[PDB]
Amino acid sequence: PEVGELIEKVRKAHQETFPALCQLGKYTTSEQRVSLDIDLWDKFSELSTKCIIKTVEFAKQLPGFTTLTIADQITLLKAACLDILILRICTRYTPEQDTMTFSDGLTLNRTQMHNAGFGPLTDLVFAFANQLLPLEMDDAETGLLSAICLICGDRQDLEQPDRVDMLQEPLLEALKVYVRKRRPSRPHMFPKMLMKITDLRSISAKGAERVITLKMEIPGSMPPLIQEMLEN
Amino acid sequence: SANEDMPVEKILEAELAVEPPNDPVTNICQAADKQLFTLVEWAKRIPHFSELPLDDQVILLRAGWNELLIASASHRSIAVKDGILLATGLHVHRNSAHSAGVGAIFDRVLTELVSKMRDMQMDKTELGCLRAIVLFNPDSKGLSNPAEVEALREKVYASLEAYCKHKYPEQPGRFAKLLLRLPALRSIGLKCLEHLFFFKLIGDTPIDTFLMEMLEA
Ligand SMILES: CC1(C)CCC(c2cnc3ccccc3c2)c2cc(C(=O)Nc3ccc(C(=O)O)cc3)ccc21
Ligand SMILES: CCCCCCCC/C=C\CCCCCCCC(=O)O
Repeated sequence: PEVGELIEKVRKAHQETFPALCQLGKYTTSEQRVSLDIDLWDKFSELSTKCIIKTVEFAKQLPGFTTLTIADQITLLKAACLDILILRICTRYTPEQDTMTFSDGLTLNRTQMHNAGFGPLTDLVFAFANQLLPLEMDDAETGLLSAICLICGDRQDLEQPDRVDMLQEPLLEALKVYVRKRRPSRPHMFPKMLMKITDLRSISAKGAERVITLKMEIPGSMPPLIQEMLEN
Repeated sequence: SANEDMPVEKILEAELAVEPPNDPVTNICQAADKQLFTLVEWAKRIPHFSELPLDDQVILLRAGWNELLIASASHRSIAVKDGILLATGLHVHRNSAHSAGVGAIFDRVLTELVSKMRDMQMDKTELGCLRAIVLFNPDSKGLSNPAEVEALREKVYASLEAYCKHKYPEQPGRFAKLLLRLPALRSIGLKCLEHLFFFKLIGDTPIDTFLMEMLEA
């Protein structure tokens, strides 16, 4: 009913801020595992920046997000960015080729993903990307999981956490019904998908640890921007 | 036959069955140790757990004991305020935590766990279920038959939601609201491992070794 519009809305928000793997024309570039490939890192760092921008536009598209204190908006976005990038990139995984494709089509394989910055978290993220395959998620499901993940009333320094919890309620309902409508005989698929947020949290945690490392071994690597971008 | 597979009452039973020098480090260590000693007992009473292969049982526990303990202590502190009531009965105020370097974890337990459980009045059955879900971790490393484990985790999912529909019909999304605690339990559980250098549990005896003994007996 009013849930269908919510679903429709979120799928469009996602579709519009994250093209689908099956629609991307790919492109590339022997090598082996090395500490870091600065030239790969430059493209990756670039694409990431762009995706963060896209993630912010996505959030703004989410029903009621904007009607939240700007401080709250920034806080939720700062807390869930890596989460969403990781979830996003992992939904661009081609198992037969063991590759991950970017929003511009750039397709990297494990070693390249490793050398581009994944470093030690490489096998980690790739395993998670694989755990997602059985879920056979679609646009609406990825968008909903992203929103449920972003609009989290647990994040500290939240002005109106209650308002956040209120905003997430419908998302969880929409995901529950939609997921189960699509997979009629497998009802456990809803908690299964939902609980991926747990694994995603574990990865982004270490992810942020690597992020500080890199911010050090690379001069002027990753300037802050959600805060500022959001304000303007 | 949802509950038939994973009897909510038989889980609540394990919850209750195991139901519980003075300084922060000492208090938490002693509280942790005490619960650690009865964790096998608890797990054993969780439907089908004892039927799994032993070498697997040790893997499931060593993987979620920290989260399992934080879950129980969190719920147990719903009553108290600005602190955590240990299994030893001692109340540890957040100022005590900040005194032992774990002030950040603490505030997080308090606001993301304790206070959320209190606010939704998570009953003892639900907490027990969540713990069971945390027990049957299908991703634990070195698992003999993960599929069997994930299958059981899925059964608890099935039971728990059934239960929430029964007991709280007016709350269609209580099930989800409940599960969303697991993510935060993991975050907090991870941050807690980093402090094990200073909080020496079970006389520094390696966890998995101690667990093995408890089980084999
Ligand atoms: C391993 C780790 C944590 C290292 C650093 C990093 C990262 C994060 N934020 C940035 C912000 C600005 C510049 C570089 C950055 C690099 C990062 C980013 C990702 C990720 O999926 N981002 C990402 C997701 C999607 C796309 C796209 O569709 O085009 C591009 C990048 C995954 C893991 C890591
Ligand atoms: C889970 C025990 C981990 C102990 C090391 C972490 C440092 C302490 C940080 C937060 C304390 C959380 C309270 C856990 C006590 C569990 C035992 C009890 O049930 O009383």
